[PDB]
Formats: sequence, C-alpha cells, structure tokens
Amino acid sequence: MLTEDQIKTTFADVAGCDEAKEEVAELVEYLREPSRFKIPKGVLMVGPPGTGKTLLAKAIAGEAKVPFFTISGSDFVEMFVGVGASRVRDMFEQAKKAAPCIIFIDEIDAVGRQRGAGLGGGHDEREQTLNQMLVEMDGFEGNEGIIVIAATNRPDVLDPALLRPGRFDRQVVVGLPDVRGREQILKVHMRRVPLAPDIDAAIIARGTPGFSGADLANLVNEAALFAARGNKRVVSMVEFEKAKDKIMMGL
Repeated sequence: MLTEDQIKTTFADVAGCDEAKEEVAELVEYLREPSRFKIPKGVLMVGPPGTGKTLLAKAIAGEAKVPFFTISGSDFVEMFVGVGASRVRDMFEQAKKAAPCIIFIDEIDAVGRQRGAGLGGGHDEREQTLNQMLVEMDGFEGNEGIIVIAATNRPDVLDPALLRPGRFDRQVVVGLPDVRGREQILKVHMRRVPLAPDIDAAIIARGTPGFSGADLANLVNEAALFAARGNKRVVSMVEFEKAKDKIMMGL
C-alpha cells in the first residue's frame, strides 16, 4: 500500500537531532529545487531503535514543503509476504505524479532481508517486491526530485544489491543523543508536564547514557505514570528514579 502523510512534520516537531538535521540540509534543498542540483536517489537513515529515523524523514519533507509517502510491502501487519512487482510499480507511478516528494520504504530490514543463499528468489513475492523497488529507483531520471528513504541499524545485513550506486548509496547517521542532547530532548518532553522544584534535566541526562529519543520520551511518561500511581500533583526526581529503573529491567 501507498499512504501519504496528511499532517506536515518539520524540524520543529523533532526533539534534538541537531547533527542529523544539519546533515540532511542538502536533501531538503534538492527537494525544494531539484533542477538546481551526486544527485540524491536513495538514502538510508542509519541508527538504533528510537532515534527518530522515520520522523526525521517526515521532517525533511515538511522542511522542503513536499509530500511524504510511505510504501508498505505487505498487506498483513505482523508478517512480510510481499506485494509483487506490479503493485510496486503502481505505487511508484502514483507517488511520482506528486514529485518532488519523499517515498519512504517501510521496514527495509524485512524487505531487504537475504533469503536465497545467493541463488535468487524466483517467484517468491518477497523478492519480487524487493527487486521491483530496485528497478524503480534505477528508472529515475534524476530531474524528478524524488528521494527514496528507508531506515535500519544494520545496512550491511541488507541485500547488497540495495546499496549499489544509484540505489541506497547514501547513509545518514541518526544516532543516540549525547548528554547535551538528552537534556535538550528531556526539556522538550517535560514542557507540558508539571514538575517539582527538585527536577533537574541535566541530572536526569547524566544518569541516562545510551537512551534514545524514544527512551527519553518514555522515561518522562513512566515518571508521570509513577506520579499518578502515587497520587502526586507534580512529577519529582524520585519518580524519574523509579522510571529509569523500571526501564532498566526491560533488558
């Protein structure tokens, strides 16, 4: 299925990520004015879970004032079964009507998973789906202003056909926030939460190395939940301590 985002996302909607926002500047400029521009074709957002990879892709589109499309390669939500070459073609043809635009391939880890022991997939619709995505990118003339984006933490596990020149041959690092980034992100997610005098986002950040953006959003949520559980009007540092610990037990 091809979907389109109906609400714009911009960099204002992305907490932190300052480094990656700078790195994608060139992509935003290409989408705004493709004829002015090697040319971007496929971009992989590379980083661990929770760094906001798909979110940043959506934000590029809103910064450039272009549509954000998503392609799904399976009609079933818990299993990747493919949609086949014809459906892939139809999805690219319809998105290309609206170029310049971003086309985001959902779940590239599944779509690009290596399955044939190098012998190919034949009539397996999963490989038919992958192969047609590659063919469609190779058919871009590069004046259209289309960027195809996907997201992974393991680019080298993907079918190497995906990473050849002209396909997903650019990677953008979307990494974990550093301690300054964590404080920045926490402040965003705490803005509408009632805080005790003892709250110090810098101290929370010191105690949360390796937390992703999602982890930080969830940390604030779990602290707020502990405050609710304790019937407290505001969220204090002890609710953050309880939240941080609960989260460090999912592991």
